[PDB]
Amino acid sequence: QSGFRKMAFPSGKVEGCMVQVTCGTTTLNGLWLDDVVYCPRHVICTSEDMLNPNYEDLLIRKSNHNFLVQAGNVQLRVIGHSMQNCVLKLKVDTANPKTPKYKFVRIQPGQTFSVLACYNGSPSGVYQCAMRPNFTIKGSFLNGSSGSVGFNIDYDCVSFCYMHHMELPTGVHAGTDLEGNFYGPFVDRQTAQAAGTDTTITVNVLAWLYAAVINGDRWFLNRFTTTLNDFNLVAMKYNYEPLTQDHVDILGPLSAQTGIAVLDMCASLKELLQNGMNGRTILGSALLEDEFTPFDVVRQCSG
Amino acid sequence: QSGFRKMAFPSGKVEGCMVQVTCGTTTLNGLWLDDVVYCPRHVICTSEDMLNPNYEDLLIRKSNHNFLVQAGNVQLRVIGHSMQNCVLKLKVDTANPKTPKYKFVRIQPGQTFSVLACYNGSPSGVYQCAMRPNFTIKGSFLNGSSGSVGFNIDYDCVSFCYMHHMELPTGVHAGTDLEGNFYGPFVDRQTAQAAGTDTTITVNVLAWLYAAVINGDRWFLNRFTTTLNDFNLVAMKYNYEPLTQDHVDILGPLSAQTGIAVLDMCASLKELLQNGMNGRTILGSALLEDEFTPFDVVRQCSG
Ligand SMILES: *C(=N)[C@H](C[C@@H]1CCNC1=O)NC(=O)[C@@H]1[C@@H]2[C@H](CN1C(=O)[C@@H](NC(=O)C(F)(F)F)C(C)(C)C)C2(C)C
Ligand SMILES: *C(=N)[C@H](C[C@@H]1CCNC1=O)NC(=O)[C@@H]1[C@@H]2[C@H](CN1C(=O)[C@@H](NC(=O)C(F)(F)F)C(C)(C)C)C2(C)C
Repeated sequence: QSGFRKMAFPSGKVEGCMVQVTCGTTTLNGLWLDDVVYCPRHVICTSEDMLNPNYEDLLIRKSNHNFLVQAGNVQLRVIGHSMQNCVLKLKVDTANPKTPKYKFVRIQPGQTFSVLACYNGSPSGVYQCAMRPNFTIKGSFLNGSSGSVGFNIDYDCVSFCYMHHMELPTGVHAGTDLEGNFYGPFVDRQTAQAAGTDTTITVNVLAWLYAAVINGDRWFLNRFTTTLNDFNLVAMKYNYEPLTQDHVDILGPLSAQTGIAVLDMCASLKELLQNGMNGRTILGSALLEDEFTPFDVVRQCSG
Repeated sequence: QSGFRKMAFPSGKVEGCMVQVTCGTTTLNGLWLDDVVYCPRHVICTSEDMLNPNYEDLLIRKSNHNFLVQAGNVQLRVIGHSMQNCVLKLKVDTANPKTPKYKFVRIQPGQTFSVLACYNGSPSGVYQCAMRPNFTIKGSFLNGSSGSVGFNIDYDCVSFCYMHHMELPTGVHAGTDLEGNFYGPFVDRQTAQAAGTDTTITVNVLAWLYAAVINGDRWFLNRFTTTLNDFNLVAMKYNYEPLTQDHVDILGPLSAQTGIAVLDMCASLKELLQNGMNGRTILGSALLEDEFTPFDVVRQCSG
């Protein structure tokens, strides 16, 4: 409302990195940077292996010739392979001439990133996601989507933070950083696993209330202030993450761009949690939105 | 197969086309396809020209060298110019080597597309939009955003459908097709203009209810049916667009897939409007979503 919506990074730099990886009858997406392809290690599994894989043993059994990597029409010859945690690394005969400036970063719950959904190494769609407090993401992922990556771009530098591995029974998604470390208490085995009970990202809700004010949505503002302690007692009651002093400092700018003190805005949110929204919406939403970071609000508004 | 998200097309093919166009102190974006840069003609207005510009009189006073066109840090030499409706076409000395397979299409209200928001010829972010029934879009556009484009990329062809020109007093946006013809009764003049009252895109709400069913949710169905006439008589009391026999025909495939007759889903929507969601959500929304088309739903849930 008044010009504020979920925005993904332009995906071009990542599009030029997606490849298809095939091991026997198992196909998924790979990330091609320089002369290495990164993909989920579960590509080395047949359907039955996935039910209870011995990744050490399945990798000893494989050779370079067991991996087919396709970049558009061109087969890349695999000349080496290794595992790092839950990602397979395939050394190829050819460095990606579209490799962007990049790094691998591991993000914290509450942080947002752009997902390039891919199938058969072909980019399909882009959308914004937040790492939930329970380490899941609310993605849109079908069969063959594994190896799709999540990223942020700063100037010309792509920061890769997510590689897609699996779908939990609630329909939410679990994955790794690009070093193959899982976000959350999940394993790359087709076995009964479940998302923990989710919590709301308090600092992101406050950020979005700041976005509402900057966009002229002020009905929820009030004369009242509060303390972290009273507010955190409300937060806890309503399955909201504790608000930390560090969260307040991060919101500092917006507290000035709007001249409303975080603990002043905390009074609005407490009131909204206690008394609800009263038929009114905020930036077009009837729900309190927690998938915009303070950075995201500034990026989109002040940017 | 439970996750559903507003998903944009991967933007790489359009990113390679975005340039900066400057005339005097006025800078905005251009679309560089082969040896032509397409941009809003209002780049040739000064501060003084905004209320009642005569574009024919402003343009005839310009030389090729008055147009500064920048592709990254490379200056493109303008060797020609013409005006077509509200678009300027700048002939440059260099065909864009990144030109994708493209066409120009004029869309109807209800149609969706991806927007690549740009500033100074630099892509900023990508989001999904729909042409509203009142010929506006609910975009997120700031100063310098004019000449940002809307597109689809069904089947490796980029279809350019929108070029951004202006913001209306309610915060909605107005622009042209790539032939420079405005969507709606708008003019590229800082004259008192206002969006017509807007309506909800009924065929799209129904598509998204079909999406909810495909992804395993049916709580909102009921034992009733409706005539098309009775559906429209109720829906228009909630500011919904009339549903046409064309709309019913368009929903046929989604009807067939789910086993829910179009007019039975219509009966469900009539009850949804009457009752609200009673604390429930549909694909994570507390509101009825109208910016997914029947075609978008088949894209994301299947192909
Ligand atoms: C990668 N190509 C897919 C992506 C999945 C498929 C549908 N939606 C997605 O996001 N990854 C998998 O199929 C992984 C893979 C085996 C099983 N699996 C799952 O995602 C399964 N989920 C789980 O087993 C659970 F619940 F533990 F998360 C499935 C039931 C097929 C959705 C491996 C190795 C974990
Ligand atoms: C292109 N760079 C901008 C994009 C605008 C700026 C703010 N948000 C946007 O979408 N285009 C313009 O500034 C156009 C341009 C003169 C004025 N204008 C407007 O968008 C203005 N609005 C209108 O005149 C109105 F209400 F009629 F739509 C403005 C008040 C600056 C928002 C011209 C030639 C229309």
